[PDB]
Amino acid sequence: RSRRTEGIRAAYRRGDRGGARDLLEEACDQCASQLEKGQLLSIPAAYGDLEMVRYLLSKRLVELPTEPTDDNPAVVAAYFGHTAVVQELLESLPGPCSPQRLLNWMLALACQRGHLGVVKLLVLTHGADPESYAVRKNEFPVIVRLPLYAAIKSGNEDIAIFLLRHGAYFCSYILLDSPDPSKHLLRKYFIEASTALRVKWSHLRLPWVDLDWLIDISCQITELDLSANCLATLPSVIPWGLINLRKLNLSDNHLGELPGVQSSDEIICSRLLEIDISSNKLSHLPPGFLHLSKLQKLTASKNCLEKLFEEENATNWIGLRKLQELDISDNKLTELPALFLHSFKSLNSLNVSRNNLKVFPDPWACPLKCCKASRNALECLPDKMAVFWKNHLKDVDFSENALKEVPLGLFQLDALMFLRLQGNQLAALPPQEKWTCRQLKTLDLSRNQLGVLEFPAFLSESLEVLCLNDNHLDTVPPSVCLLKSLSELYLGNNPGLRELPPELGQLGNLWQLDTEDLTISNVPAEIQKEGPKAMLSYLRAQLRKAEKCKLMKMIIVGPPRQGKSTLLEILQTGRAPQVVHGEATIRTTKWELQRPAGSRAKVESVEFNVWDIGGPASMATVNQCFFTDKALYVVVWNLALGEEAVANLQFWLLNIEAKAPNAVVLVVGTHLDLIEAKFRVERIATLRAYVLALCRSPSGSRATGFPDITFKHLHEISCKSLEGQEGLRQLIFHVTCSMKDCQRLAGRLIPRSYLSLQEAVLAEQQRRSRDDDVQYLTDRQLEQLVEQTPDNDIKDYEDLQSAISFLIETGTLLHFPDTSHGLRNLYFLDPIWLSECLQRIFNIKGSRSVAKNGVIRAEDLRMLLVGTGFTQQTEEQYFQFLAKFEIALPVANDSYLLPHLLPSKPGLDTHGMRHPTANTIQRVFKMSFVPVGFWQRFIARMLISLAEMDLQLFTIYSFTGNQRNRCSTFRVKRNQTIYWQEGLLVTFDGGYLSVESSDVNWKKKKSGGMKIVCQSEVRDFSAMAFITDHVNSLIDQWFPALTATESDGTPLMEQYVPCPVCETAWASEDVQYFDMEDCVLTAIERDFISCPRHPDLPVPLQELVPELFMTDFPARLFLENSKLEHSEDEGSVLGQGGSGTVIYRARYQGQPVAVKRFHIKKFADTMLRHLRATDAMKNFSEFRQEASMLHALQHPCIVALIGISIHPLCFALELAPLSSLNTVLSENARDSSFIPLGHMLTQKIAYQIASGLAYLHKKNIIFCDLKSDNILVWSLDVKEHINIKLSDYGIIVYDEKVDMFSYGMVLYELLSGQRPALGHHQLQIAKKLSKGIRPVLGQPEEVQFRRLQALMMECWDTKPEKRPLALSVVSQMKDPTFATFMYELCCGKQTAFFSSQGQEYTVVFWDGKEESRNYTVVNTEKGLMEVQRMCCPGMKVSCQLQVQRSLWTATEDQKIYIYTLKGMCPLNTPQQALDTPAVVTCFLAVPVIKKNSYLVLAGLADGLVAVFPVVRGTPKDSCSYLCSHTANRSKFSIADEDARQNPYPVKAMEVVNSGSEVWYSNGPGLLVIDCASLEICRRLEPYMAPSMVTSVVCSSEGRGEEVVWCLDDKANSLVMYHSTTYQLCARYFCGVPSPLRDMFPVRPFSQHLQAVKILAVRDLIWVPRRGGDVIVIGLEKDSGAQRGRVIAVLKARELTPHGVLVDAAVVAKDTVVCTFENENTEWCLAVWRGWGAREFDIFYQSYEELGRL
Ligand SMILES: Nc1nc2c(ncn2[C@@H]2O[C@H](COP(=O)(O)OP(=O)(O)O)[C@@H](O)[C@H]2O)c(=O)[nH]1
Repeated sequence: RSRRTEGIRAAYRRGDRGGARDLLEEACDQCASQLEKGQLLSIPAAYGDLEMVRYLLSKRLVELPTEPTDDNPAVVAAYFGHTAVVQELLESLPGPCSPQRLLNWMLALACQRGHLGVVKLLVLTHGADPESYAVRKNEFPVIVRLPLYAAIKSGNEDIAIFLLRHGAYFCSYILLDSPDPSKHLLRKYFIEASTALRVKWSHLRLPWVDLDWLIDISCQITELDLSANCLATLPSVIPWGLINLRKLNLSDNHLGELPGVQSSDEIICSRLLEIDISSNKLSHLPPGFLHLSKLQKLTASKNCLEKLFEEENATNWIGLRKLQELDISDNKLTELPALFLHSFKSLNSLNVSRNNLKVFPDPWACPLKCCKASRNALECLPDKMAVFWKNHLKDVDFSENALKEVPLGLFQLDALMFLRLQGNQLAALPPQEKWTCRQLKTLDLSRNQLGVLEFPAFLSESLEVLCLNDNHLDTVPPSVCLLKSLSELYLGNNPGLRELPPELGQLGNLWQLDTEDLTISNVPAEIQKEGPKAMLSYLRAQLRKAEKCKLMKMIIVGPPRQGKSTLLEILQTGRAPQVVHGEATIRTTKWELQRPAGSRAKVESVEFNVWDIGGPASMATVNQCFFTDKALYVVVWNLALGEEAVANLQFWLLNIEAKAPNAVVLVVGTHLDLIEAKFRVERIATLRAYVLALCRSPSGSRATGFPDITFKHLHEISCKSLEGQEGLRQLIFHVTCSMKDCQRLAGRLIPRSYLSLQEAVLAEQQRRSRDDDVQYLTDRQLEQLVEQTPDNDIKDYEDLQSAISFLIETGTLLHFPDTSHGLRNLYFLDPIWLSECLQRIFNIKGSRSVAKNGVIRAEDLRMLLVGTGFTQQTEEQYFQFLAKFEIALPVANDSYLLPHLLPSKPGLDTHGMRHPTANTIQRVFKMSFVPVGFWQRFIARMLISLAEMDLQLFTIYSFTGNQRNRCSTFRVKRNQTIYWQEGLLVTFDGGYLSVESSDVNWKKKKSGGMKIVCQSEVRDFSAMAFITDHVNSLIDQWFPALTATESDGTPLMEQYVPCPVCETAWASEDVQYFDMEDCVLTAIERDFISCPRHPDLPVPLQELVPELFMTDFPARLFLENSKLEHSEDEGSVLGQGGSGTVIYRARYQGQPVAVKRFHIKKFADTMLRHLRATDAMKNFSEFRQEASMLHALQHPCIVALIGISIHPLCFALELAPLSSLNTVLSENARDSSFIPLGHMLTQKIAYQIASGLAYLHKKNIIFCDLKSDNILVWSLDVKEHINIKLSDYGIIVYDEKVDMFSYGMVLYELLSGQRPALGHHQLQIAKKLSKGIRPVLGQPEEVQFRRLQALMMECWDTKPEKRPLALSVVSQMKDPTFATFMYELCCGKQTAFFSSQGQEYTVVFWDGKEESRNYTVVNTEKGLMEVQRMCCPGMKVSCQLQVQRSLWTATEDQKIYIYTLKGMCPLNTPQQALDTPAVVTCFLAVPVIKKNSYLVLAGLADGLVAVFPVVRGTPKDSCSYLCSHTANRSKFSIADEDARQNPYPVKAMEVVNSGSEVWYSNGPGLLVIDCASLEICRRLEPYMAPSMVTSVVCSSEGRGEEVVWCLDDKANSLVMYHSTTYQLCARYFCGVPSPLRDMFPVRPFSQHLQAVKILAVRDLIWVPRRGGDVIVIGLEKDSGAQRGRVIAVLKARELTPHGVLVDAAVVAKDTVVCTFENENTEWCLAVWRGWGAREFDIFYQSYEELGRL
């Protein structure tokens, strides 16, 4: 029986796979049992036969037992590493019950074997546990069966570390049994090197650690993160025995205690900055922390602490002075000793929350920014809060404490802006009159027995949230209504609050109300159900004394000559008609209706302002404008014309629906007396239903696009017998009262000011009627009427906007809201005036001497229009009006085109212009009816567009997704045009287009329409797109009725294309046509479409509807779909466009690309087919517009287009490797303060954005959506040319100023690193920004980038006039001065100034005398006067020198006082004092490496040089006095009668040749001293008397050369010597008025130009001047010779107010400072970034190279 198995094994050993297959299948046929089948399955797994495994499991259905035995195929496959077999076997198991037992077995066995791939697949895909035991039933666990232990024991490092990193954890067994490789892995892979190796061993669950594991790297850092484990003790060395630790994370473990140090001298780690010992069992902090003078953060949170420290109240604790943050929350602290909190001085945040604290610690002076003391048992608060923390403490929370009252100081905090006192036993507040907390943004007083509550007035302009819910509040505190800036109020959970006072309606920005458990008597329950917004609106209505307005607007509509005026007459009078009605196009009147008996209406009667609109058919198109939403419409028709009349009604009905979607429409039949009575029941009931059939769906619902007419809205009436007049007016009243906005419209509450404005406007209309004026009310005049209104509550415009809405709804005002160029600034007062003026201008029957083919000269038109105003003062308005209605359009500036004056078809040469060519495309529009004036408007608009395009070839554009459209796709020079009333032929180079009304008769549907034909010899068919956009826009604007179907679904307009194949076959007949819908829908997918007459000869779409295929574009722009790896997966979505498109992450030709794709379909059915076709047409049009726009953009900062494709409809753009600027900026801004991306890089980003905006605006392209989201970052490397590009996708009136505003916003987000967080609701943000609120960025002192801050603040100025243009911004950023000056700091009156090496006293000033002598210390990095006029009595000083820890101070009493830095501020007691033969003028310190000492050379007022040896900052008394005169008489032998022996003061001192020598000044000459022998060795003569060397400077070059620069005080010239050869190499006259690109050779207002000092800044030399202009110079190599040149000229003009430069100095490796003095001896410090050759070079390279693209 078993022999079969052996055979199969033989079949595999011999390689006979086929024999194995057959034998195995036969054995399976015999082996029915599950056990036998599993035994068989073990065989191909043993071989590793993936194929036979698949056959066996797929066909024979062999089960895989989960038993982890030797016979298990999965165990065998894992044993031999056949990973594919492993996954196949595991996949075969059904259900979700993954065999974690078997998986763990395979894991452990593979780990023993080393088949790492099986392990990787087991854990990462199947989740085998790395920490379990692989132990069979009736088997005992051991450690060798644990995965990680065996992995390490096997010696395979890769598998072991993989397990450790992906779930496996250490244990005592690993650490004890195999310590060596364990320590190896720990010391090897978890090292973040930087020595400073930040070793992270957390989350490994180390039971213990040992110094032996990392003491070998205790030189700087052993390890930092030791958290997430069960440590119960630490080595004695951590942290104290480890010198350069900075931040330890010892939290999250069993460290109930810590080791310590016996004394501070044992703390080798004096520079630790952060300690986290949280989530531990600490009862007390170790005392050792109190010795860390450098510690910055300490978070001993989430502990069982009972005391902050042990009671060592005798030790002079020195540490924790600079501790800025202390988190001791989640503890059992009852007392916080005032001792150590007082000891802390830099403390900014005390998180003592969640403790047993009953007495808040005593207050002390320290810069607290927050105090989270919540969840304690505090009884009272400190009373010095407004004394110590007056201007520092911002966030405060003493909520849920044992408080009964608070001191005034709490509410006198000026910096306080978040206060949370909820959950306490507060009964009353301090009086508001003594409050000075003007920055309160949130104040929660909930859960308190307090109820009178009163607030300060200023709180109305600062508060944003207030929460008074759940208090002793039976009445709303009246002061609450005063908080206009409030946004969120909680008044709920107040059962005794039985009213909501009306004054709360004044709360302008309030939108959220907690109305829980409140009964509001004064508000209807319906309003309460509607919600808080309804409540506030109703309360505001109550406040403004709103009246019930019973006036409504109704319009009578219908075909002409149907007795509209008759119907109105019987409705008004209720009698037989009497009036003979005239020719007026419009009549206006008034009518009141009493409520019929039995009425349930809310009013006694209703009032109606009535417009009866009629007139000649020519004005019908314009009359449709008078229709408005929220009005009654009565459509009247003659019953006698029956079906015929009913048909026409659909037209009218659509017109009402297109303009008044919420209109109540009645349909009434007249001439009831003309129908035989006996048949009326049959005749009416039919016709009634018949008209319903013309407006109702087959299901009975409303036909889409039609008004909601129902059975109850129909009525019949007579005029002679007046049958049903009572019924008709009853119906009118019932629907009127039934109509609703929300409440019913009739009698709705209207604010009193609105009604007063209505009466004022009516009075103005009547005045103009009496004065024969023109019914044109401008915004100014409407505002004036508003101002003259008594009881006027309109303060902001939005109130007037709501008022205007009310007036237009009521029928007082007529408005046409077009915002183009201030066109909206008009309102109309009388329909009669408007209609009469329009009719008069229409009726200009100008002869051929007047209208020159439709255009009348401007002066002639002005004269012709005299009769209805048309004075010059109002002229513009009329044209602004007339252009809107398209009655007269500007033509150049020469004439005006009047569309109704187009000539008939002239007998011109249409044949010659026509091209009998094969590049023919034809389209045909079929129209059920032709709207009146359609053709004139269409032809006029298209002619205007052609003229505009002709002008453009020598301005309303857009960018990104928008509803703004422009036919940029048609850029064609126009050669010649023939145009007439019903068509036009327009010819251009290479072809033409033609439109003409045609007798369209497809399928015997003889109706209106047009034929359009396009020819272009180059296959450029943008003309057809032009025609289609004009058609779509015109129909949408002026004739919306045509974008609709009949009630049965028959479309009113269709568009066909004639088949070219059928025409060719014929070339009469109804040539077989394709419906445009199926054309476009098939063009989505296919390339060929089958004609019904030629089912076996499909025709290409490309020669049928080429506009869809972009056949006009260049060939190179097309993509190849086979080369496009497109992915529609959810993870491949890069973003979303503004048009519903999607930006996918794809690859083209292997390069990553962003494909913008259009998704057209939105789920046989004709209606769905039409909807899909329309959507496809829209998406194609937007595709074409976007493609044409993007194709014309070529700039280094605009996302370029790669190519396009049709199947699917999508195109490709270059992809951003680093995503958006928002991404990188957000992730870098978290851990910094300002300029997160760096100085140079941030300047680069700003310049790139400015260049992109300038380029876009130059092309008349407007962005409108400039955000960090749309900016795409490619490289943060400053050396690359391009770093960012502006994209058209993210991840009302617009102009360049809006883009510049958004640019200022982007600049703010760049500098701050935070978004302009004015809120999370956009409406509130917009309201704040419009009203002058802006987000806060720090002062220049902390930004350090002044000039761009100036630009950024200038960008969002409330007035667009002051907002700069993009070009000027680019020009500003061109100059290096834009991004070299950082800021300025004004120090006021002073007496002396001293620089430093940058170690301590970065800058210091001195003032006063004797008792008043004081000093000011300025730190440039923070821009703060860290010491402010600290007293230091004594005699004033001429020079100083600070080195090591000692400051030498040369007083004018010929004495040098040596102080130590260890005295901190009061350096009044000198450590040494040394006499001098004369007052020292200057100092120099030169170290000696061979001696570990320093030499302080003191340059005297006589020219002699004193040598003070110094050892570790300790001066020695063994001075020497090198005599200049001795050196002269000995060597230089200058005659005594020379001026050179005048005892010149020593001005200049510098080290030369790496401190080998010292060079100093002596009159015109220089003297060089040996540093080894101290003998004066050399003299040099750069200048001649009366000159003198004011300074000497030496620095290293990029070539390794060392050279010395020296400046003359008088000649104002700079000379350059070489250090070792001692020859003058260069002479440069510096007093150049305009030193632009000055160049001078180098050998191998008159006071403004005076140089003051020479500064060595990196590899460049900075020469500042009195005039504030500083020149930076370097040198370059040309053909071996050298040449010194100006690299840049800098001058911060904003330093002019601070007078003249008194001096300058280099104060840091990257910073330069200068001091400007005014006439009052008040100084200002102006600081420039310390750029070297590299920084200037890269800045210039960036600007120039971008300029060269
Ligand atoms: N017999 C009869 N004639 C009517 C009825 N309604 C209107 N008319 C006629 O309609 C004419 C007035 O139409 P008209 O006011 O010019 O309509 P308009 O073009 O909208 O102004 C009158 O001469 C009436 O004879 C009706 O119910 N019965």
